[PDB]
Amino acid sequence: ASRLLLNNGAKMPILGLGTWKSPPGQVTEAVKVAIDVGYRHIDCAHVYQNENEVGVAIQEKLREQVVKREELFIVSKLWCTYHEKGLVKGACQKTLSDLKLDYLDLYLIHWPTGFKPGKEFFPLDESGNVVPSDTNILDTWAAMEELVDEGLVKAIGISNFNHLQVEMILNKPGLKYKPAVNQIECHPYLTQEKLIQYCQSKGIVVTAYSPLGSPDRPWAKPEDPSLLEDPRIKAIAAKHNKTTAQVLIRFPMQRNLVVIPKSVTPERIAENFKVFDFELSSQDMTTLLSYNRNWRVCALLSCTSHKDYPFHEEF
Ligand SMILES: NC(=O)c1ccc[n+]([C@@H]2O[C@H](COP(=O)([O-])OP(=O)(O)OC[C@H]3O[C@@H](n4cnc5c(N)ncnc54)[C@H](OP(=O)(O)O)[C@@H]3O)[C@@H](O)[C@H]2O)c1
Ligand SMILES: O=C(O)Cn1c(=O)n(Cc2ccc(Br)cc2F)c(=O)c2ccc(Cl)cc21
Repeated sequence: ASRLLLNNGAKMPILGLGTWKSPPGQVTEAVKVAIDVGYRHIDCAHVYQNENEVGVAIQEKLREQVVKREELFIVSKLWCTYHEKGLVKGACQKTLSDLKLDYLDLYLIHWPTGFKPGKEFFPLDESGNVVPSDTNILDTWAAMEELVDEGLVKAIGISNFNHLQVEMILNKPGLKYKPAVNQIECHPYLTQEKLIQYCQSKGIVVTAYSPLGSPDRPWAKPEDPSLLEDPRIKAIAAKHNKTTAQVLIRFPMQRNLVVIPKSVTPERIAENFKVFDFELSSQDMTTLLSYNRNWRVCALLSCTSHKDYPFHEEF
């Protein structure tokens, strides 16, 4: 297909519209044009602060007529603030409320990373770091096995999230459910060859976030790296009379992956979905993998002393 095989027998589309960065002012149009175009998969979250407006679009595309609930794939996540098994529960409730649906297709633990509950989405040190939470990897996994049992969510998994932390959850006693998917970032400057064959190896599904390198990331500086604007990628894209975003987007798909591109911009929603027409050669595939600088983009660093920090091993 256009559509990978979940452990829960279900069928996830290869391509979806990301929704991180997308103001409440741009996100209903973005989603309704993605639907008229053809994306049936979307990636939301409660942090994005836009879910409610993602929803109404879905809602009027449904009730207008273009799509059926069945044929959707909505994905969302658990904030760091309700790793509390007692609180996992409400977290899926007001998101499903937000969304205006009665179920969700795949639910994520947003981070390996527990922080202390209150209003603030990121409670800070008094000096540098996040105020963590005593909460627990596999004991939070359970609070959402519970969510499947109760009907709320058809399937379940992890965001980003290393070999260690994965390999814990399937060694958990009493293990009722398997993670479906491991949402990680990937792109040409981290290819992550080796948790290619752990994640997936042995045997869960990978969704590549930030496929374009994310150049509207709040910590937006560098001076330097620039996947959209890179000389040697530009030429791949020229060869296929396609664009670089296209080449970028095709790239995870072709490694057995799932891609969530974001844009709010109707032009490039409709454009970003235009990627089934070409196959990258064996050489672009070799090359765009030779580009691996090990270079993280989501990265956050007032959380770095926290025990469950994804990015402290190599895979
Ligand atoms: N679990 C996680 O921690 C996590 C973290 C990061 C990302 N994700 C998810 O994955 C999705 C994708 O990542 P992203 O938001 O990080 O970054 P991204 O999709 O790689 O990059 C977003 C930016 O690329 C620009 N763009 C997109 N298509 C383009 C095109 N054809 N030509 C030129 N520019 C284009 C967009 O412009 P405009 O949008 O300004 O038009 C936008 O600001 C997110 O929306 C999010 O839901 C998950
Ligand atoms: O979480 C997301 O999907 C997107 N996203 C993100 O990626 N990080 C980085 C980050 C946060 C916490 C930890 Br722990 C590690 C990290 F590196 C953010 O700070 C972030 C901030 C606000 C919102 Cl609305 C989304 C964000």
